[PDB]
Amino acid sequence: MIQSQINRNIRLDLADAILLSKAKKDLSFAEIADGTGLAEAFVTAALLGQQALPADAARLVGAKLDLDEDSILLLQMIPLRGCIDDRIPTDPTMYRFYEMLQVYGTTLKALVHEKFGDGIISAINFKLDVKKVADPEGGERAVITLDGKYGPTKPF
Amino acid sequence: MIQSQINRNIRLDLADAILLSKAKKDLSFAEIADGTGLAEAFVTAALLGQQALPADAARLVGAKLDLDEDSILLLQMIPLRGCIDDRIPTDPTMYRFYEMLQVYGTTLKALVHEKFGDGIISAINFKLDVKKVADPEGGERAVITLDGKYGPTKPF
Amino acid sequence: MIQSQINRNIRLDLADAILLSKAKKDLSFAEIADGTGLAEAFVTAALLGQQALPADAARLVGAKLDLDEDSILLLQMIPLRGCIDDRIPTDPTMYRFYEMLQVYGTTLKALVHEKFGDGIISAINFKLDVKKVADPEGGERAVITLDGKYGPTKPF
Amino acid sequence: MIQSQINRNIRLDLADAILLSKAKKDLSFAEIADGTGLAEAFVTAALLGQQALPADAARLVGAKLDLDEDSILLLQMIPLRGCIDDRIPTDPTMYRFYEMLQVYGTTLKALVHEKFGDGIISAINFKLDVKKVADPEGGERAVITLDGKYGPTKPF
Amino acid sequence: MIQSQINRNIRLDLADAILLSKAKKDLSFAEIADGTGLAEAFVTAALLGQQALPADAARLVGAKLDLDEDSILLLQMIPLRGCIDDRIPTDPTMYRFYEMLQVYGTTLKALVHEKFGDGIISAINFKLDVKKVADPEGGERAVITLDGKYGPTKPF
Amino acid sequence: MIQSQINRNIRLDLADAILLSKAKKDLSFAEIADGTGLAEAFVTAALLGQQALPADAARLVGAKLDLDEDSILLLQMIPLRGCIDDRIPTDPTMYRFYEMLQVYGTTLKALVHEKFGDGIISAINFKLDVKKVADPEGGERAVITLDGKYGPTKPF
Amino acid sequence: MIQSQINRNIRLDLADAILLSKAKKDLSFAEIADGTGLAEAFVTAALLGQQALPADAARLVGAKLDLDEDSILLLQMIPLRGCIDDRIPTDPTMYRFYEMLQVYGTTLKALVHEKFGDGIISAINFKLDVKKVADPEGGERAVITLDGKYGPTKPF
Amino acid sequence: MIQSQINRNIRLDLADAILLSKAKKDLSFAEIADGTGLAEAFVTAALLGQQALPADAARLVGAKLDLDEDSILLLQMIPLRGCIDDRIPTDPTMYRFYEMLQVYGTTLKALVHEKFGDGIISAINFKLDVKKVADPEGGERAVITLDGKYGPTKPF
Amino acid sequence: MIQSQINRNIRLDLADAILLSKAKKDLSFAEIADGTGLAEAFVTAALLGQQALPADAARLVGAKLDLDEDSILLLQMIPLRGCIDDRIPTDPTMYRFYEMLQVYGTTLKALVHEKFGDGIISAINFKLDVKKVADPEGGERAVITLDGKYGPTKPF
Amino acid sequence: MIQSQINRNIRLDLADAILLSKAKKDLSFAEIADGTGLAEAFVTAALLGQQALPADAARLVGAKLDLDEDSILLLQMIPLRGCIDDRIPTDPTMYRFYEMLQVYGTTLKALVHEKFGDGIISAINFKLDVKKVADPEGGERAVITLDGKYGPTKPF
Ligand SMILES: [Cl-]
Ligand SMILES: [Cl-]
Ligand SMILES: [Cl-]
Ligand SMILES: [Cl-]
Ligand SMILES: [Cl-]
Ligand SMILES: [Cl-]
Ligand SMILES: [Cl-]
Ligand SMILES: [Cl-]
Ligand SMILES: [Cl-]
Ligand SMILES: [Cl-]
Repeated sequence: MIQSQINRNIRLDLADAILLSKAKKDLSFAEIADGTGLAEAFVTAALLGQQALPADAARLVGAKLDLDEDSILLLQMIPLRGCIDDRIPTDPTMYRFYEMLQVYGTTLKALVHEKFGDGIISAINFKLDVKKVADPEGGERAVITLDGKYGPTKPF
Repeated sequence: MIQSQINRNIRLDLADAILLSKAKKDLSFAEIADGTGLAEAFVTAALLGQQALPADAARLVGAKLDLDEDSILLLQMIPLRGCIDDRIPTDPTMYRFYEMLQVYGTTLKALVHEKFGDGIISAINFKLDVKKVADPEGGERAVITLDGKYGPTKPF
Repeated sequence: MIQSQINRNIRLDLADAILLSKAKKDLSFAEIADGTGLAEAFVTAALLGQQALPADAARLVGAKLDLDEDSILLLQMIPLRGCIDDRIPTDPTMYRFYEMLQVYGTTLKALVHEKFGDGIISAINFKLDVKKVADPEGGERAVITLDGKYGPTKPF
Repeated sequence: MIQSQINRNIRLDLADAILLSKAKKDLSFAEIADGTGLAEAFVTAALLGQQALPADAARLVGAKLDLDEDSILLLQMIPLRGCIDDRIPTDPTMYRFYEMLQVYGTTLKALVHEKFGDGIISAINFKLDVKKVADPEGGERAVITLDGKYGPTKPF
Repeated sequence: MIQSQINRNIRLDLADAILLSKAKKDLSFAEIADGTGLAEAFVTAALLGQQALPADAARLVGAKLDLDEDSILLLQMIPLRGCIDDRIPTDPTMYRFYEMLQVYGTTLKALVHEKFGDGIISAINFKLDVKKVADPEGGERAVITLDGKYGPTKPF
Repeated sequence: MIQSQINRNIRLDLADAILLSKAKKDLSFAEIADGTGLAEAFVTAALLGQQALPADAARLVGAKLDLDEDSILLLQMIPLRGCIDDRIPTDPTMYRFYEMLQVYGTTLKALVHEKFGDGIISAINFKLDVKKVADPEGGERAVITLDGKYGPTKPF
Repeated sequence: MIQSQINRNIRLDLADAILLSKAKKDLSFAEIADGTGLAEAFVTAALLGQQALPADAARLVGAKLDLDEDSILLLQMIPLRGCIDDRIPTDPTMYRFYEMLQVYGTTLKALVHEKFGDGIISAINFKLDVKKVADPEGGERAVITLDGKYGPTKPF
Repeated sequence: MIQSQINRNIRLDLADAILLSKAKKDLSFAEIADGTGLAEAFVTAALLGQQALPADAARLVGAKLDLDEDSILLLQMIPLRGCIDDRIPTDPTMYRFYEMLQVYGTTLKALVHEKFGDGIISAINFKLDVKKVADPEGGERAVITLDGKYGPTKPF
Repeated sequence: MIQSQINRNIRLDLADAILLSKAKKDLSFAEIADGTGLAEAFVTAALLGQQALPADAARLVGAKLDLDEDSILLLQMIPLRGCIDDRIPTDPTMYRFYEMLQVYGTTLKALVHEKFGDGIISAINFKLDVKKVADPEGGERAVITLDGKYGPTKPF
Repeated sequence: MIQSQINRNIRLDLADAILLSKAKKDLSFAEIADGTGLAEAFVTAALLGQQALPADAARLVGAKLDLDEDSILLLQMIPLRGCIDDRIPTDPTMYRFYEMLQVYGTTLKALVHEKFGDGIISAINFKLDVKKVADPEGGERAVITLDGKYGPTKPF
């Protein structure tokens, strides 16, 4: 039977324990996700309390991190999502993505409406990936792809 | 000589005027950016108060929209950026992008650090584009590409 | 060509002007929406700045309320949605619906996950209606039906 | 003698404990409420700290979830209601209901006034239900009924 | 036909105009409410944007204050209630009532549950009045009576 | 020697403990206050962290509730007052009193100035009481009397 | 007949107008208050919208500043007090007084309780004054005296 | 070597421990400060986490309160100052001082500039004291003296 | 006679007008400050509403910018300082300096106390300068000097 | 393999423990950084939760402060940066730096754009240092150098 959470702190506290174990074993997120059949971004989000893992995935990652049974079960719960402590991130790495919204948010709105119509780009029927690409002028770039279904707003 | 703003309302007010003229002319953002030599997302952001236009681009969009001289000059000013009224968007279209951050912000941090290192993905050495694609299951998807330079944090 | 707004105040100001005209004409929302082929709740939301009217509906309500042509154009624009002044309503009538959320919000979450699965009930592929019904104890009850598409959360 | 709470955290902590036990026993809200005589939405709210259970109902769910005596007594206290952590939900599932208020809040006010009069729809003399119905276009919809008593404001 | 407002500023701007007129004419709230058949507290609230006046009363006070026809019509509209600028009053006079709530809010909850039961004391089926009474130790006291209908929580 | 607190959580945690004991003993606030020689509203406020009890009163209620010595001492400390978790109550019962302020706050100010003059109605030289009265139309009413000293504001 | 305000902006706009006139006439606050029979701090507070001037005082300062009749009448209105734009001052001069509260707030509470008892120091039965004193170490000191009536909190 | 704090909770937790000890020993702030060679307002602020004590004073109050060695050392650390829980005090005694700023803040600014010049009155080169005096009308008054260095603005 | 402001909006509106003039005349801040005797950062801050100009400087910049006489007088007013619209900047340029505080704020505190002692570094007895320096790795660096007086916190 | 944090409280709690050990040992930040090969400002930031230490430095400081192995590993984790408790500092020492931004933020933006162009001064490719100098008038000044890479905003 599906199970769900109502207070994010239980899974965020689990996330912290996970991260300590991960550090102690010197694991990467890529290796934790290996063997689950699920994308790195998805599995990582689950560990960090933002997604639910299927039972087999939860058992796999649970073994890798030496998690107790309650933790493995907690990983299967539908989370109370929301990773940002207090609405606006303080962390520079997280903050840049918020800044992308402060600069381009209305442009995204305008261009969504022009290209698709009234409605939204989904954050649920949605996937994300992060790719590293050499910058021709020197150094490295992140190409982050947000891929969401268009959901139209129609009269009724 | 470069000129900058300190109060977003001057350029946001201009944005409203631009949008009224745009609607009265039945123009698209694509048509407006055509011929400027600049990406639709960049020109649109400028119109909306979030970027500066080079003088030739400002004159051209100003011709297409019948803008007065002060307005064409204002478009060339470096803006006081920040498109969101009060930190968290109320508009569903804009809000979904903020929700992507509430769900995946910590995952983005974790994967940026694993793939690149301690530091940030730049919102300044940065570009974005919105592409409409088919959903294999039916309907349409937005593929929004965020492309930013990795800026490392190294000890001193 | 589709036209969108980025500052809610343009359409909220129009809403105030529409309400003054409506009051002067002693009109109801039911009669305004009559003949548009659209639901009362949708046409009302549009007048109040929260939905876009198709051109024919816009012209029709425009005639009923003696609106100028800038106003009839504005009603066709995709809004910058968000009717609540500052996050939490002050108005008792509006506040009670927010109280429903403070009391039953987590129960809605819990029951949605149990009955449907991980995911959301859409606010976009969505309709609502308000019905007045006798209370068996005397007085009257409102039966407000929220009817939203189940959007499943699917793992990638 | 009736007993009441003043700090939501006591019951919200109990809720988390109840959810862990529920998950360990692989129980549904439907099953837990069965035998209480009370609607699934009401019993669920109680478990989640938002309603009081009568003594016999408290004892029944207590036995089902292996709760201790203090916990069974706490479930009978009139709660300090308010399930939302910090005014605006972060969770996408809960957020959609808040968005419904950002879009339709003023429409609900207007239509309540037109259909009933000056006053409010109650969240306290109130019932909620969640039904799943097939969507004719494919997939599923939630039909959520908010049924509240109309309370008029009349002059004095 | 009933008419309603959605933006408090229209009626609050009217209130300021009413106050200037009232001051120019050196009138009291008592005098203004005389002849309306309505309590001084109710009429005063209406003038200040927090209640609607019936047509006859609107015309009466309108004549007293030399108000125009749009103003008299606006007083008849069901307001978007909420008199406090930004949630917590700054004015010492208004603040003391807020402080009463900070000191006795939980006591009021507890005693209401004890004396009446689970539910609320209505702010809608509600009257209030302000009386001046001599203080036996010297000076004067305000006896402010809040008189609301007990609305019991209805299980389901 | 008088003793005061600076951190509300200490007395609020005690309040939670008092309420558990109270519920275990199935006691009323009326009976707890019996024999203290003090008003139910004052004693209740003390238990809930918002007033200090005189030593004899503290010992009396402490005996009734089986409190330890640290607790009986804490009840005598002048509290760091403020019962509302985060400025605006979430609980419906408490919220109604806040709504009274949102609706009538400026009316209270206006009538206080008219009936008394410039200044305030005291929250300190102050008493309140809650009375249950039959409603002639059926059910019950709460008559809550706020009784405050007028403190004038005069030039210096 | 006493007259009162409910929106601070009316008197704060007047204040700005007063300050412009004052600057154009190169007047001091000391001189504006001379002949009024009222303290400099009181009259200044009134000009700045935080106190009300008696009629004679209003006419006197109004002639000095060349104010119109509506402005002189406004100065006589009981204000909606609250000079700080958004709770915490941004201005360094004003901020220091807020910092004094952040550093010594709990100390003031503690010493007030020790020296006087439970209750408050009045901000209404209150005066203040600002004196310049030479610092023996060089420069100048401000000696700002807050002088308020003790208001005891007693059991009832 | 000087030692400093970065999280106020360490010293505020210590403050609570100090106040419990102080209550158990029935001590006054005056008595605690006696023999330290420091003003009671300074010592009290240190106990409450808002100032640092020199070693000899720290050991002396530590003896009077039976504090352990880590606690005596903590008292010598430069604090992370800020006594107010969440910017605006809820406690009536503390709130009154905030209200003095809401009523007189702009007056203080204006009179500081007129009597001293552009700049600030220091909250650092600063002392304060609380004196109890007789009110000539009956009762008692607090004379609270804020004594700060004038810091002129330095053009460059 | 010294003159001061209480509402930042008066000088910020002047700042916007200044910036339009400056743009139209294609002037730099460097050149506007030339001949005033005041540092570019000081004169710029004045134009932007954060410092006062002496009369000669106000006349000089006034002539350069074609300002009217009221504007020239307003520049001499002691401002109500605070350039950030709503506490946390939205503009990326401004935000980076806030981020420096988010990352290094506690380090600055710690190293100020170790190097100087208990106290503060002044923003009032203060100078600022910005210098462009070649980056040896390519590009340019800003070397920004904050030079403030150390104000010790000593016991009393 | 790099390891990162998502909850600042883990490293901030470690910082508090570090500071206690540092006080007990009577150590300076200068001493602690000695022999790391890293600047005092960088190592201090690390201890305080705002930077990561390389493994060798982590072991060196860990030895000096008697930290356990989990603590030494924690210091090597990439932090969730953000040292300010709630956006605006309460601590006077920290606050002055925020006040530098309230006074000069818009000036910094303006001069950055004039001297460098559209874009930012980096908080990442960044360093800072704090220097103590004599003040010519007596006392001491802090010269704090911010040194950041210019990151241009260019069209695409
Ligand atoms: Cl990825
Ligand atoms: Cl694009
Ligand atoms: Cl409907
Ligand atoms: Cl249901
Ligand atoms: Cl009355
Ligand atoms: Cl009572
Ligand atoms: Cl004075
Ligand atoms: Cl003292
Ligand atoms: Cl410079
Ligand atoms: Cl340094």
